[PDB]
Amino acid sequence: XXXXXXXXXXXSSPTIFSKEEAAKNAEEIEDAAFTIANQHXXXXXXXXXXXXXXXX
Amino acid sequence: GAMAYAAVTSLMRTIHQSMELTGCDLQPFYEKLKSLRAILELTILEVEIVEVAYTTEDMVDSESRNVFLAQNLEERSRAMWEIFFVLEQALECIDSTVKQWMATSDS
Repeated sequence: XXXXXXXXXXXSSPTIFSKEEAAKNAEEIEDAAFTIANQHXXXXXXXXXXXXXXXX
Repeated sequence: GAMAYAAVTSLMRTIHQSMELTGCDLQPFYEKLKSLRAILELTILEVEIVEVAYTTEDMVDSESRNVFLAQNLEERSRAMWEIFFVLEQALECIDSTVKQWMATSDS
């Protein structure tokens, strides 16, 4: 459920790449994953939490 | 700029097809894309935009197919989420590349 998404997110880079709740959630975990990768499993499950928190 | 224009146009069209099929609210992505394309109207950057856009197209097509095949609420939501996430990632990349494109367009 949220665990699955946590595992997909769990899966340094300059070459990387009801409805409103889902969209917003996705947007947030996106932006976070992107800041972390932009620093170029750490803070992966950490990212889903705030994202889940922000959209609910 | 022609390759990028064509690719972004195709992505816009793909997003609308996904909207028609899934009912998802993807119009903000569409508008942001249209606006960025408007800005475009360096070859390395164009390669970046083209491949990113086409890849995103493939993913949106695939996940929309997953929405069509959805047998339940979980499968449906996971697929929608996947569409949203890929479109935001793609838009971040294209926005970044287009801004760099502008910087290069100056000097």
